[PDB]
Amino acid sequence: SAVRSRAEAVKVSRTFDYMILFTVFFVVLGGYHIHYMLTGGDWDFWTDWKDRRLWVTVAPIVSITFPAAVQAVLWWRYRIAWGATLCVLGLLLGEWINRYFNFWGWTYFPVNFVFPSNLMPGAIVLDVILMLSNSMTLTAVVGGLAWGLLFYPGNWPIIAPLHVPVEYNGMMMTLADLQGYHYVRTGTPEYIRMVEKGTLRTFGKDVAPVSAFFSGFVSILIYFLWHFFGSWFGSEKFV
Amino acid sequence: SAVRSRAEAVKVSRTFDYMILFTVFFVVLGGYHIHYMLTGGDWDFWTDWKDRRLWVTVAPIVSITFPAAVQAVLWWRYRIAWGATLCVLGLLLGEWINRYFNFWGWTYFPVNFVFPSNLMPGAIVLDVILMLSNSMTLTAVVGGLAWGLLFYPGNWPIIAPLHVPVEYNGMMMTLADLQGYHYVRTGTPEYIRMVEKGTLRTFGKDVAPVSAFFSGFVSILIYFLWHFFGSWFGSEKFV
Amino acid sequence: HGEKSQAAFMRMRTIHWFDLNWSKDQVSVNETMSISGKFHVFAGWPETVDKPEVAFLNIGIPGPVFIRAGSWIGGQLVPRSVSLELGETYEFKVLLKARRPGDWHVHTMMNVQGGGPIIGPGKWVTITGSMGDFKNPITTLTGETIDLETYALDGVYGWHLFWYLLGVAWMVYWCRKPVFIPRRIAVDAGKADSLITPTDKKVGMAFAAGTLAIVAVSMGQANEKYP
Amino acid sequence: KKNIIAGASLYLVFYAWVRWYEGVYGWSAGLDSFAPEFETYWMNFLYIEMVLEVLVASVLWGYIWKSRDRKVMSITPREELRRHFTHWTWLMMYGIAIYFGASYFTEQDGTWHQTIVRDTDFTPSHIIEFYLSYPIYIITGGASFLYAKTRLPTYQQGLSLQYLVVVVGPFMILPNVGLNEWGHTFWFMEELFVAPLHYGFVFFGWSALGVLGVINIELGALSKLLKKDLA
Amino acid sequence: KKNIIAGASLYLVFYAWVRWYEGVYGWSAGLDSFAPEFETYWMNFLYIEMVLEVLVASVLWGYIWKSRDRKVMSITPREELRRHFTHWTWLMMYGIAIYFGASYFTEQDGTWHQTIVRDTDFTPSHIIEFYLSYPIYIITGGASFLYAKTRLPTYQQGLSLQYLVVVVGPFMILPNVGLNEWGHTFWFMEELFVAPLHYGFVFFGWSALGVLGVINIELGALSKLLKKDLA
Amino acid sequence: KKNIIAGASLYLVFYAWVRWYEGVYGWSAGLDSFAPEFETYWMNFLYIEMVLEVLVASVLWGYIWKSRDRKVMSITPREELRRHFTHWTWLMMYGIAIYFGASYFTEQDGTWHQTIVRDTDFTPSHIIEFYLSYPIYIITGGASFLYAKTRLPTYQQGLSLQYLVVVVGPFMILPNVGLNEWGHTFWFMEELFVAPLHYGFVFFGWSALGVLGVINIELGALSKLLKKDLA
Ligand SMILES: CCCCCC(=O)OC[C@@H](COP(=O)([O-])OCC[N+](C)(C)C)OC(=O)CCCCC
Ligand SMILES: CCCCCC(=O)OC[C@@H](COP(=O)([O-])OCC[N+](C)(C)C)OC(=O)CCCCC
Ligand SMILES: CCCCCC(=O)OC[C@H](COP(=O)(O)OCC[N+](C)(C)C)OC(=O)CCCCC
Ligand SMILES: CCCCCC(=O)OC[C@H](COP(=O)(O)OCC[N+](C)(C)C)OC(=O)CCCCC
Ligand SMILES: CCCCCC(=O)OC[C@H](COP(=O)(O)OCC[N+](C)(C)C)OC(=O)CCCCC
Ligand SMILES: CCCCCC(=O)OC[C@H](COP(=O)(O)OCC[N+](C)(C)C)OC(=O)CCCCC
Ligand SMILES: CCCCCC(=O)OC[C@H](COP(=O)(O)OCC[N+](C)(C)C)OC(=O)CCCCC
Ligand SMILES: CCCCCC(=O)OC[C@H](COP(=O)(O)OCC[N+](C)(C)C)OC(=O)CCCCC
Ligand SMILES: CCCCCC(=O)OC[C@H](COP(=O)(O)OCC[N+](C)(C)C)OC(=O)CCCCC
Ligand SMILES: CCCCCC(=O)OC[C@H](COP(=O)(O)OCC[N+](C)(C)C)OC(=O)CCCCC
Ligand SMILES: CCCCCC(=O)OC[C@H](COP(=O)(O)OCC[N+](C)(C)C)OC(=O)CCCCC
Ligand SMILES: CCCCCC(=O)OC[C@H](COP(=O)(O)OCC[N+](C)(C)C)OC(=O)CCCCC
Ligand SMILES: CCCCCC(=O)OC[C@H](COP(=O)(O)OCC[N+](C)(C)C)OC(=O)CCCCC
Ligand SMILES: CCCCCC(=O)OC[C@H](COP(=O)(O)OCC[N+](C)(C)C)OC(=O)CCCCC
Ligand SMILES: CCCCCCCCCC
Ligand SMILES: CCCCCCCCCC
Ligand SMILES: CCCCCCCCCC
Ligand SMILES: CCCCCCCCCC
Ligand SMILES: CCCCCCCCCC
Ligand SMILES: [Cu+2]
Ligand SMILES: [Cu+2]
Ligand SMILES: [Cu+2]
Ligand SMILES: [Cu+2]
Repeated sequence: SAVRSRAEAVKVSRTFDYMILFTVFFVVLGGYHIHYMLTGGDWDFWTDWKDRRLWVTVAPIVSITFPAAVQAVLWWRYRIAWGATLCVLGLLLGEWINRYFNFWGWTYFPVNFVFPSNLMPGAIVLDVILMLSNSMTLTAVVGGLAWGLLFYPGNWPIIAPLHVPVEYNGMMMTLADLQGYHYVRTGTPEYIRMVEKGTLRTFGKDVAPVSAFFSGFVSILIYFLWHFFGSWFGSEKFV
Repeated sequence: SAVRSRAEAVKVSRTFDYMILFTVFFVVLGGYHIHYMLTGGDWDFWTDWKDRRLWVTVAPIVSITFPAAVQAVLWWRYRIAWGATLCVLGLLLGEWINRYFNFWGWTYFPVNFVFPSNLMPGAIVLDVILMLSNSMTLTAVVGGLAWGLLFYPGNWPIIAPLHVPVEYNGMMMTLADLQGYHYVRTGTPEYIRMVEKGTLRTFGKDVAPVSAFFSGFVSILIYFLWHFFGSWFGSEKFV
Repeated sequence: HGEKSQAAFMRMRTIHWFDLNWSKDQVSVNETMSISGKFHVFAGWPETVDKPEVAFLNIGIPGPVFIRAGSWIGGQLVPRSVSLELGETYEFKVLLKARRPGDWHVHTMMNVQGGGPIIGPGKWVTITGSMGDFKNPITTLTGETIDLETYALDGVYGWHLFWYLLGVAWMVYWCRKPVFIPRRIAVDAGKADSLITPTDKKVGMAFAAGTLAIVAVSMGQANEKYP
Repeated sequence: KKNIIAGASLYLVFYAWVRWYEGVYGWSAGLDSFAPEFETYWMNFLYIEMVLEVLVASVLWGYIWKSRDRKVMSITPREELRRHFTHWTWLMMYGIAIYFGASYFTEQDGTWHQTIVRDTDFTPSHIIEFYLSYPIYIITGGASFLYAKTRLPTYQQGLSLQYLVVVVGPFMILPNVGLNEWGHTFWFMEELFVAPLHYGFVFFGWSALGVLGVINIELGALSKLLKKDLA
Repeated sequence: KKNIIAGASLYLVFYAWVRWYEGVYGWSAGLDSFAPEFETYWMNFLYIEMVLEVLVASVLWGYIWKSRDRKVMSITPREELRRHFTHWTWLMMYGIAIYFGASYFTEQDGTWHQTIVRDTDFTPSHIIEFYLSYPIYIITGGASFLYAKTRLPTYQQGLSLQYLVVVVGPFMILPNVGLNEWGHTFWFMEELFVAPLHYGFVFFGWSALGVLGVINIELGALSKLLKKDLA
Repeated sequence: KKNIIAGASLYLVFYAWVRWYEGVYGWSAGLDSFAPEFETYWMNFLYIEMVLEVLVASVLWGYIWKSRDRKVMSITPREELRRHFTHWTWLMMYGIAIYFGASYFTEQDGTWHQTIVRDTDFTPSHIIEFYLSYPIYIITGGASFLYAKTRLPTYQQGLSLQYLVVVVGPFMILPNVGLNEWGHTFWFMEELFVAPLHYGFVFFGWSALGVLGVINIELGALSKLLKKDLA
């Protein structure tokens, strides 16, 4: 009406988009990273914590929170297909910057000891399952199961080389245990390590799959809850 | 309008009633039985678990849930006097079928060892207290106290014969303990038995009555909550 | 039977059963056999298995094909749970009474609270006869010798059948009246008083009074029949 | 407009077949996971039932193909009255299925857990409970829901909320089987009840109270199909 | 109406200064609370930063002095369109600040414990985390909020609720520093995650999702400032 | 329209009688449950008080017999103004009763528990607290509620919700006495406070905040009975 042309509005929209994307990316990055790194991230810090029972159970559960909340308005307000991908990209960028410039660059822990978990697969499948079927409950169920089940398979090719057994001074240890043993963590004694230790009610080899199915089932409810939580965060109410 | 006569509508109503009653009976039976058999039913399985403190405290509390919920629409929509009686009839039928055809017919536990708890008295008194006084809070309070207090008295004539003491190989045991000792439950060690064991703050004989009054008080709140829960289940909202 | 599915290291570093002796491998119904031996608690106990402060000497069988007529640890009857010390050796004995014909794998197990089942070696025992012959006689501190297999059964049946028939009669009182449709229309129109007539409410009192009455008389009669 | 497929409830014969197959081919021939006798009478059972259930669910759920203009509220108490009877036949089938799934075989598995079989790595009792009965009643409930959605006018207004609860609600115990077998492993408790690991699918029986809403709905468009003909 | 103070984000140079000051004056010169070297390079740091932050917050928050008649909704897409660009510049600054405060230095402090420094009575990666970065992003967020309140018409209607959450919400982690250092003392747990003591300011990152509401608002009065000029 | 039964608050003399009877007949004559001296001065007390309270509650609650056409809102500030004064006299009585029941004797029982008497199977201090004071204030609250219900026009519209809370709410501590004596037995904790067993009737003092609603109501129909006569 007083700008210049109708193509000027297209350029004004484009510039606004770049700003809005920047701010959302980084604010959600901050929030997501703090939530993750303070609910399920000790398993994320060290390779010798990436076990078959507690890692596979906790990582996806607490990880699916922000993707679902951000998706509750970046889909029914602007039909935005990404939003879980954006959450995960932010989380991974923050984690990698910290690992490389502080964990390694500051305290000198080797990078092959502190690399982050991989949450890209589940994110893409969740975004797609939502784009198609345009359903929150359908997405809840199916994408939650997928998120829960795609985690360990998505990470195995990365941590497999470190699970080769080794005999060290008479005891048997994996290369990941050997790493945890060599590189001293004065603040992280060995006994706090919450990893699978075997029980009388446990079976010989059934931890990884059972923990991925339990995690998927719980991710169903987590996505359900955080969908509504995010719908609330999208409120425009004034007080 | 296009059926036949006005008496044809009476027959159509009658047939519909028989169908609706069947489906409600069995669906509520399924739900109620699963809820019961997974919150308070180990005490229900074995006679040597029907003690004076935890049985009398847990059975009625968790048992009053479905009766109250079903009553929240089978009273203010159709003035249906039963509904707690129907819940309890379903629960008892399911439990007896299972005990007789699986516990006894399949694994051969004697029936006088695995018979179910009796919840018929409290159900009838609750239904009546609701029919008269047409009040949810009045019924809540009074019927909750009754439900909690009528349980142990309603069951005692059935389990009394099994509380006769016996001296077995030098130790004193009731016939119920002797049953639990003879008929091996490889999956149920003795130490998991959650029964009254006596304490320094316990009095010599005061468990049964105190546990029935505590149970009545808590049944008050349980009925209160599940009245609203059931009112929600009765919703006709569309999404 | 399910020992094959337990962690191999757990099976090797918990309890060791040795000097085992089965008194028979072919029993008839109402006959007894015994299982004796010793077991040694390993001091290098697994971390995830609670130390055996609370343990129960059990028998591994598919339901009560036998009945545990008795069980001793070091000479004392152990119908309750017991306590053990890491690194000790105990002598145990179990006495079984054949109840159901067939061929059963009888294992000696130790349930450890906070731990799980610790299953010893199993043996194939054959029971011959007819289950209809099983007798479980017992004499009480009043004596009064009874048969624990069927004692007090008629009472259970009678009481449960009575209460069930009482509850069925309550529903039947209201089932003859057309339900659902007329009742819906009634309250929808505003005739909430559909079938709650005075006579229908006085039937409720009778049931409620007849119930609260039977409970008290029954408590008294029980206290008088089993002092 | 009934008395046809209502009496054709083959649920009994089929379920009477497994209760027999259970007490005859799983008593001792299924006590040990072992390798031969078990994978012959119990693992093949599992695979066959999973594939058959998936395919039967994909097929039977084709009421969207038979769906069309469902303005039966404009029709008299003849065409729409006849559809409600079919809906309640579907609901009776669903009730039978829910009974057998959530009551009979669930407490049967409870019985089994007590006698011998420690859940460690498996059981043959919940090959029939978790992978046979639950999917069966899930299929029946989905069928009934879809029928109402595609054939009754009062349901053309967007997915009754309570109908979704007496449905997918009871579906959430199937994935709930992940909670147990994980709460039975590293969090175990050798009971049904104090173990909160089971409280997962205790929050499923409640959902089986959505038949308070379907009944309110089906007695609000049907009360207006009987009002005129009172006596 | 931008490309000015947006490129003048000195946050990098300033934060690039502390990451250097950290790795050069706090590695060993700040390992021991001791008395001389520590109170010289780390306690004076703390005091100076606290006073400077308080005064900068009191000063910079004077958009109430520049506030006036803000009926820019009656103006064309020129004056109000120009203000929205300034608001989003403020929001980009807030995003940078939130990143550096809640992500970079928080996980850097996570790195610090795992190495040596037990939190007992202090840490010098704490002057940089709880008393420098959090107040910085708090100041930036308050500035942005006040700007919108005093300069945009759509915000003259009483304190958008979600804007308060992407604001004071993230403020509640600062006082949350009382939970930790008390959950690290008499309730300690030498982790970041299982220790529920940290769940205090886990209930702060969530609040940093109020940028879903500010974005919905800022894309509802702005969608009506671009509708006519579609192509 | 007052200054009559307001000054006739015999609550003091009666309660001044028990505080004397307590310190004279329960100090050592009530230390042991024993059999003679206890069942003479404390068990007979209990029985008498229970029967008297039940009968006094059944009788005093007869404001439904004195109830009639209560359109006093159509009357001037004389008849209805006079009734509000009576209502507030009832409420002052209720306040005195609640003070003596929930504050004086409750903390007196707290004192008693500390000195000697382990709650095991009984105490003589909560013969006066649980079975004398609580029913007394319950009776007073019910009386006041019924009076308002049957005598004031503004209350003829269906059971004010908050009035039910400053009433039966505080009633739910009486049945709450089942929680304690069960949380004191098999779940005991020899305190008042950390023991969650007492949190039962901590969720009763809150309910004693329903006098925020009765006051709002009684200052909304009364504000319209004084508006015209301002100065
Ligand atoms: C859920 C209800 C249900 C019932 C059952 C349960 O819960 O259980 C019992 C108890 C608990 O247990 P434990 O083991 O976990 O703990 C210990 C013991 N005591 C006694 C000490 C506690 O609980 C009960 O009793 C119940 C109650 C409930 C709530 C109120
Ligand atoms: C939050 C989520 C997060 C993760 C982490 C946690 O929580 O942790 C782990 C576990 C627990 O721990 P504690 O130590 O505390 O406890 C003991 C152990 N147990 C195994 C026995 C339990 O948890 C898990 O796992 C998780 C789950 C969650 C809920 C469901
Ligand atoms: C996308 C399907 C890929 C399935 C891969 C797989 O079966 O992995 C099994 C692994 C179990 O590892 P384990 O039992 O030790 O046997 C595999 C041996 N390793 C670990 C050496 C590969 O645990 C999981 O990855 C759970 C994922 C379930 C997805 C349906
Ligand atoms: C713990 C999950 C609670 C989420 C409830 C929610 O979505 O909020 C509904 C309510 C307002 O409900 P209503 O007026 O119906 O407005 C619904 C629209 N939204 C979701 C934007 C508020 O908003 C609030 O007061 C915030 C909830 C507490 C913070 C977690
Ligand atoms: C712990 C989660 C907080 C959830 C906040 C919420 O749902 O409450 C909504 C409440 C609804 O009442 P409100 O709209 O404040 O009252 C009307 C305000 N006026 C009088 C200006 C119309 O407003 C506030 O909470 C105040 C703002 C809190 C900022 C963190
Ligand atoms: C309908 C009232 C019947 C009252 C029966 C009774 O007093 O039973 C007491 C019994 C306590 O048994 P105990 O103290 O051992 O003394 C009775 C002795 N026996 C158990 C052998 C009957 O525990 C209960 O049944 C609690 C029911 C309270 C209802 C108000
Ligand atoms: C944990 C108990 C919560 C019960 C609350 C309830 O009755 O629901 C009210 C609300 C809708 O409130 P409103 O729109 O006022 O409608 C009230 C009528 N009913 C009860 C039929 C929904 O319904 C729901 O969203 C379901 C509640 C969560 C599942 C336990
Ligand atoms: C864990 C308890 C779930 C309680 C469900 C609830 O109260 O949420 C109501 C919500 C209210 O929002 P809704 O009506 O779905 O949104 C409007 C839907 N349309 C766009 C078709 C009008 O609808 C749904 O939850 C979706 C169905 C869930 C099935 C288990
Ligand atoms: C597992 C069998 C349960 C029996 C279900 C039933 O009795 O419903 C009858 C209904 C028939 O209802 P009807 O009114 O004939 O169907 C609507 C009318 N049409 C299909 C012509 C639009 O069947 C179907 O809709 C498809 C059946 C496929 C599985 C056997
Ligand atoms: C959706 C469940 C997938 C079941 C796959 C299957 O047929 O089971 C084979 C395998 C089990 O193989 P394994 O135990 O190594 O050897 C099977 C042979 N027996 C029965 C003798 C143990 O199961 C798993 O992948 C783990 C259990 C499913 C997750 C709850
Ligand atoms: C920490 C620096 C962040 C940069 C903030 C920014 O770029 O916003 C520009 C804005 C200028 O926006 P503008 O539209 O000029 O202000 C509204 C127009 N006035 C002030 C004439 C009413 O600045 C102010 O409002 C005050 C700045 C004080 C700190 C440097
Ligand atoms: C708002 C926090 C106030 C910080 C005051 C300050 O400058 O710290 C000095 C003093 C600490 O003095 P102190 O440890 O006795 O001796 C300081 C000298 N060093 C650094 C060698 C221990 O701190 C306290 O009052 C306690 C910690 C603040 C609450 C979280
Ligand atoms: C425990 C004594 C508390 C004193 C109560 C009080 O002062 O209220 C006065 C009120 C008198 O109020 P008033 O306005 O006279 O009654 C309404 C007018 N009538 C009864 C004629 C319809 O008494 C009653 O209603 C009945 C008293 C019975 C117990 C002593
Ligand atoms: C509503 C409570 C009923 C109190 C009945 C009564 O008068 O107490 C006698 C009896 C207690 O009899 P007992 O302890 O066997 O012997 C009484 C004689 N002394 C006082 C010496 C222990 O109490 C009970 O039934 C149990 C306690 C009530 C439930 C909280
Ligand atoms: C309109 C939907 C109601 C608001 C969402 C509340 C959901 C809370 C329970 C998951
Ligand atoms: C109209 C009543 C409001 C809906 C019921 C909610 C009750 C929840 C707390 C018991
Ligand atoms: C360590 C166990 C923690 C369990 C969390 C709650 C489980 C909920 C089951 C649905
Ligand atoms: C004894 C520790 C109890 C902690 C209560 C819950 C803390 C909440 C943190 C916000
Ligand atoms: C084992 C103790 C569990 C107690 C449950 C909560 C009690 C609530 C009191 C009202
Ligand atoms: Cu075997
Ligand atoms: Cu099972
Ligand atoms: Cu720190
Ligand atoms: Cu006391």
